Amino acid sequence: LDEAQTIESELDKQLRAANKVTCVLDTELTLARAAERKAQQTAQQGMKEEERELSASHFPVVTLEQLPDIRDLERQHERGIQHEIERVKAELHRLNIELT
Amino acid sequence: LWREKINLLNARLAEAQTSEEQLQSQLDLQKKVVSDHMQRYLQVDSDASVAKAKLDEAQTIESELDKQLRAANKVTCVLDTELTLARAAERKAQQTAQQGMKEEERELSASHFPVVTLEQLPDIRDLERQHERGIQHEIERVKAELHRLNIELT
Repeated sequence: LDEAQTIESELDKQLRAANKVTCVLDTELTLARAAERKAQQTAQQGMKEEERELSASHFPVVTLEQLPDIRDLERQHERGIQHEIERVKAELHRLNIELT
Repeated sequence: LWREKINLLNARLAEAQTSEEQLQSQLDLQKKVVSDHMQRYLQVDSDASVAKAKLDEAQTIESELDKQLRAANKVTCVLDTELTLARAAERKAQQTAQQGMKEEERELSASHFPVVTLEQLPDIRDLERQHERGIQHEIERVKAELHRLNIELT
């Protein structure tokens, strides 16, 4: 019985190590699931296939390791599209000026 | 902000670890008490009857304490994970904060950039790049104006 109690202590220590692993991964997976459902909701807006391939152009393909970077990559690509939009606007108004 | 978070999580983690260690100490003492009351039950209103009663009570308390320890383990790990994230970010924050600045440059940057709360502390890393976007656009615009004035100079 004493030996069984010692083995119980050993098994308890092993179970506690497993518990630490489980809880760390639990925190990580809770955050991951929250963020994934957030992104899915933002993606539920839906794209036509034409729109999907149109967006596939000029947009970056970003991996999991760069997951923090895709957030600001969205906004930096938005800034680039802003540059292009406002530049063609700058040319377009001058085109209208010359048209008149 | 990382140092603040780190200190808070340090205190919380330390107290949780102390409580968990006390739980483990009680569990092991229950095991020792089981062994001792078993020996008393062997070698001694008699002492043996009291030893038997205390042995059963100690086993029940052992189960209670084991389950309490199992439950208490998780919170310590959550606190430790948060603290690890805070420390990992704090090292880079310290490194990037000390790069070098005049107090005048500190006034310049502080008066332009937001003060940050803890929830905005994760947001500060993304806010750096975001603010850099607009600052870059302004840099290029003022650069174009500078080139125009250079043409005027010529």
